[PDB]
Amino acid sequence: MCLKLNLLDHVFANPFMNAAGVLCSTEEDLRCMTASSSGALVSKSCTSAPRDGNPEPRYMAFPLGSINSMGLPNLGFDFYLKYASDLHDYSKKPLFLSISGLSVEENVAMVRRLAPVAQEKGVLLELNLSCPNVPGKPQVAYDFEAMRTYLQQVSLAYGLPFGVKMPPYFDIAHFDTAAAVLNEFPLVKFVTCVNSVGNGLVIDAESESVVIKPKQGFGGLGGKYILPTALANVNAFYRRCPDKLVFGCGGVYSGEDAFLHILAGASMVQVGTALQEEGPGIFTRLEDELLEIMARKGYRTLEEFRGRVKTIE
Amino acid sequence: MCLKLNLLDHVFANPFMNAAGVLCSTEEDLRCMTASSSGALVSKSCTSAPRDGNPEPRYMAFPLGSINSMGLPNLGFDFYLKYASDLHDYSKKPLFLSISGLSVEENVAMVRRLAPVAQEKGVLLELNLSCPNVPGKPQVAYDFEAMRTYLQQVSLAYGLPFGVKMPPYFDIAHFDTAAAVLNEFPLVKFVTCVNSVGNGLVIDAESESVVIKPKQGFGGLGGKYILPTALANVNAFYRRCPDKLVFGCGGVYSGEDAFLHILAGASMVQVGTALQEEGPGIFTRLEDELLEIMARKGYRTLEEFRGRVKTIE
Ligand SMILES: Cc1cc2nc3c(=O)[nH]c(=O)nc-3n(C[C@H](O)[C@H](O)[C@H](O)COP(=O)(O)O)c2cc1C
Ligand SMILES: Cc1cc2nc3c(=O)[nH]c(=O)nc-3n(C[C@H](O)[C@H](O)[C@H](O)COP(=O)(O)O)c2cc1C
Ligand SMILES: O=C(O)c1[nH]c(=O)[nH]c(=O)c1CCc1cc2ccccc2c2ccccc12
Ligand SMILES: O=C(O)c1[nH]c(=O)[nH]c(=O)c1CCc1cc2ccccc2c2ccccc12
Repeated sequence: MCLKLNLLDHVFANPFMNAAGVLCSTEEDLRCMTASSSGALVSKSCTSAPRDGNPEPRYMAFPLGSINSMGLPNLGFDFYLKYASDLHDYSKKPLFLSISGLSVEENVAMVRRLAPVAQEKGVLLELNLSCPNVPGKPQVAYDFEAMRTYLQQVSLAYGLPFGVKMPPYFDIAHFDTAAAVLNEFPLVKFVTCVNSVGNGLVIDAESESVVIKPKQGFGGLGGKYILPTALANVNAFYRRCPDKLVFGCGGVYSGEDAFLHILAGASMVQVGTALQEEGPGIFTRLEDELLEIMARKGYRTLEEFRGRVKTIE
Repeated sequence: MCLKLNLLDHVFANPFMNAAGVLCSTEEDLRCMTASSSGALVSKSCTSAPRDGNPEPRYMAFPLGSINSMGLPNLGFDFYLKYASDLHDYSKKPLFLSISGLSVEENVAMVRRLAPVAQEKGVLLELNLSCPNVPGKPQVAYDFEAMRTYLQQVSLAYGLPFGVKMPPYFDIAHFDTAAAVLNEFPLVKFVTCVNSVGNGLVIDAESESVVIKPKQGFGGLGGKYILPTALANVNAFYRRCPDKLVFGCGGVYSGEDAFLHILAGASMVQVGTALQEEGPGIFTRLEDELLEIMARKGYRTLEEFRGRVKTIE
């Protein structure tokens, strides 16, 4: 019985990794994720320049999940590129580097410089599309013309396999259109579904107040709120992108949640809110829990059930 | 202390009602809602002709909420019109009638016939904009040009105050666009936020199967999963539509949840999943619980706190 995966020319001890943004901002964070039982790690989505992010409180968690409007606080691309090129121990596990430029040109400038490091050290790029465009326009992955532009220019500038982090969609016509856009790009080898469910609002009944300060309390939702949304997105893209991998993200707190992701089509399984709340010891628990489900069902490897969710009649 | 209120030229005993589609399809259901302690009731969204809906199982509930792909089973407009015209006891509470025609012409046809019954009896129209659209296109409320057409045509055809049932949005630019469309229509006097969160996917780990039959297991989510999404949509429209009322729907299981809807801006509070699960006795529990929170806080009226959610700094 084993959780090993071999994909994108790397080997992974198990499918678990952090979700971008959680336990991955500082060198300390990245060393901690490297020391953990996770099968891989992803660095915080970065911009060319360092960012302080939004005012606090900007993240809160609760029994059913979390809300955040962090505002992309990060140490800047030069720091993450240095961690990839000089500090990360690739004998421990593979590294993904996520970027989230504020314009197409900013993303192009970073992927041009990542390319040689990607080729020589094997760091893998995750482009965050679930992210700001021009203010007053929807985030980039909700604007399919901007998404196509971004992917064309990054493909040309990078020239190497990469993947994309996608927001959730809610309408079949959107699943169809988004998968079609992605399928125009052969260098997009994985698709991570999903980023946070956007612009939720948590209100505290005692204080009669929202719980985060930015954006009048509005922010992205993660955790138990979003598992069925996450599963739908994973499966929708799994069915529509037969030449790409899908990584699952959203609502994983247990090996059974990871099992459902994998049944939906997930290759790698990322952990955001639950990891923020529990800490990196979650990875040993998730592994043990998933292996237990596999033993009860007689499954020896992940491929025996990945994408094999049954439908009715 | 009572929770009585006046809206849209009608008096309501309390702000609670069923959500369209729950306990309101048959004459029996409508009589049971009328006999309940709810403040109002809404009939099942209807088409011109009766529909059997999708194959079963088509609804499933779980501790965190529900998933459905009912396929609009309903008795047909003629039946709900007859109920509004001849069978509903208006001395007991107000009645809303929900229409969900498959095209703009179908909706125009039903509203021209509804108009004289609305004038004579005071039945209120709720137009469901989660209805079907043209080839390769999203639901109507996710196509702002189709939305504007629908609202232009219904407004012209009906000529009386009405409301609209909206799907959730997840992007601030979308809140801005959708609110601006609605604000073009002075006859749109209430906006109900929100319909189910579209195209989620629930998977049972034991059976490795989806739990509903239609659409490969994909369906709309309600209940606890959707509360912060519903609060966000309520508050976004409350802020952007100052000359309309907002009706809140999504994730109400308790008087505390209702309190949060009202703080966000809700005038009426609709109950879907929790009503399907608990039955019409829920309405006395909700009233008691809301009155108890008001008493502890020192609030004597709903107006004292409606829309008064506090932001940080
Ligand atoms: C505090 C916080 C920061 C985040 N920052 C990023 C980010 O920088 N880049 C990104 O792709 N996703 C970011 N996310 C989204 C997560 O990667 C993930 O998609 C989301 O939280 C859903 O997974 P979960 O339900 O396990 O939380 C962030 C989430 C949280 C909670
Ligand atoms: C079984 C079922 C049938 C529904 N049918 C309709 C409908 O006919 N029209 C409509 O506007 N919304 C309909 N809905 C959506 C609800 O009115 C409501 O917007 C949604 O369930 C979210 O509220 P909740 O969290 O209380 O369930 C239906 C929901 C369920 C669960
Ligand atoms: O940093 C975040 O807020 C964030 N949180 C998530 O849940 N997922 C994400 O992908 C991100 C980053 C995307 C992003 C999200 C933002 C949300 C609210 C306000 C600002 C931003 C922002 C600003 C600059 C660059 C990126 C962002
Ligand atoms: O009847 C529903 O499935 C339904 N469920 C909800 O959660 N909200 C709704 O608004 C509806 C009705 C909207 C709707 C929803 C549908 C979902 C799957 C397949 C068909 C329909 C459909 C067909 C004709 C007219 C309306 C529909």
